[PDB]
Amino acid sequence: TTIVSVRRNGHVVIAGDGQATLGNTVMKGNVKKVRRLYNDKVIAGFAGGTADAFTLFELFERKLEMHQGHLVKAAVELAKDWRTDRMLRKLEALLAVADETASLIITGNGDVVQPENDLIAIGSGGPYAQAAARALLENTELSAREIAEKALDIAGDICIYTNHFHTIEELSY
Amino acid sequence: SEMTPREIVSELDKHIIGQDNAKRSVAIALRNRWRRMQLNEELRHEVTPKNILMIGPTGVGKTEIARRLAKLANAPFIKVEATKFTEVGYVGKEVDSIIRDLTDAAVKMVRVQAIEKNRYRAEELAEERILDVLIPPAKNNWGQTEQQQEPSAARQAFRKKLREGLKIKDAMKLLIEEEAAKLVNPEELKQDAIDAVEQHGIVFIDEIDKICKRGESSGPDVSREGVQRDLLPLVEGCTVSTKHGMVKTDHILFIASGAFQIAKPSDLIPELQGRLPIRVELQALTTSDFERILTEPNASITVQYKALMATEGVNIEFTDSGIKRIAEAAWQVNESTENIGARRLHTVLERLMEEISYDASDLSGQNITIDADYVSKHLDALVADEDLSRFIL
Repeated sequence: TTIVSVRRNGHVVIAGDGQATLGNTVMKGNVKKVRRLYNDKVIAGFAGGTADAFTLFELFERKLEMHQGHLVKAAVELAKDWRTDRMLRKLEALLAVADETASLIITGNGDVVQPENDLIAIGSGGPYAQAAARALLENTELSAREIAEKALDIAGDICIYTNHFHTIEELSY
Repeated sequence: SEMTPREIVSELDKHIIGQDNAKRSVAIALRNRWRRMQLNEELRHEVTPKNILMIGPTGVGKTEIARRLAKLANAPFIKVEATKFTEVGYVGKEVDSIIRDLTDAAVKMVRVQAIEKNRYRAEELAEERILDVLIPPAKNNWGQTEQQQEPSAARQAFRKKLREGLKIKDAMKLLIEEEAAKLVNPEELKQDAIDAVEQHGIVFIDEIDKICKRGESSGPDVSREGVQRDLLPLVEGCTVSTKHGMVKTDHILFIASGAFQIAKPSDLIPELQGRLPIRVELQALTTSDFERILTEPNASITVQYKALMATEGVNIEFTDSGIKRIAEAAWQVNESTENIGARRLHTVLERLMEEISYDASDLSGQNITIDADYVSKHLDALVADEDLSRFIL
């Protein structure tokens, strides 16, 4: 799959495709890889278990609960539980979460990464997404949503594991 | 009519070397309790103890200062290990116990303090009882109203011949533990300690830093922070149920103590940080500090040892160099092995004197002089040999 987050001006987005693959066949084509959390204040995307995500997004949203809402802290506190607990440690998936403050990547390896210009591109198509998301953010005035989306379509074109079904979320401030 | 901070620091200097800031800090806390009593009903309520948090390594004075402070104020004092309560996640114990245990000791106080503020008088009246059995001398009326009035005459001579001279002695003691009691009021005595605990109580919480955090693990941090949580009421002001009544922690002074090498005071839970307005650091001691600790405190271990040997009729004298050589020994072991602060002086000093301490009863009448030589003769080997150190010093 491919998830692409971009942040320009007062907008930050997270777009993802809808293909779910098994072997060499497409299982589903309209999977919802992006969603809103923490009273719509937080937007996130996931690459992997359509349920593993569920479990994760919630716990994450449990971190933001009694930690004011500090995106970064609750994010590192999550990867912490994630890499520890046998339960959490069991599930595998790439997490891409953003918010007014900043966007970052969370992984099972208890890793909390924040790409260069808050530009995230995970999933089997992340590279393609990023290469295109770059060429644009670099030589274009296009909005965060226009790049995320245009970059996402480019990925879908190259990546055999990503389709052109989008699911975008945004955040304005 | 309490002493001023400088005066408090001074008394403290009589027992603790260095660590001046911690003194001033603990000094202001005390003075403020006086300052509080000096206000209007209104303010007396709002003004809460300015609790302190001591930050520093092992055995460099933290507790001693707290203990000497309490003594100076004659305040009931109690020391407690924070981690004790993390065990409650198994069985442990509850924190309220701190205020309860405090009260028990605050009673053991008021009692022994009272039984003493009476044992004298109870001994005199005791005489009049015995002296009464030998002779009711005088009485209302009986003879002359002036010259023949005073009965003392015989009684007096009888008295003296008794004080200096059933069983009068056996009987008196039974009368001492009969008149003293009949003079103590157990009701005001029980409420006595309670007023103390509430007005002067001092709680020393060691290891507060072993109750912080670190992404270590979910389970352990929860229990840790649990003890902090359970500590809030005691520190924010609450009511605890005591075997001798109910107590209001609201004015008990709290001195929390932490090394804080792994964890920081900022890791403490917010409601507690706000209740530890005073933060103070204590420094690691230096060999110099050791030398001074060895002899300066007005009841230093060296002065102590001197007295014990005198008890055996043996005059012990320490040489300046001997003292320096001793301090050096303690320092070296602390660095070569495990650093345990001034505590090490006690072990070293004590090993240095084993032979004398045993032979003392036979050396009666001699002039032993512990000098640099003697010290090196007895310690160097041990000090040098590390493994031996870990067992012997």
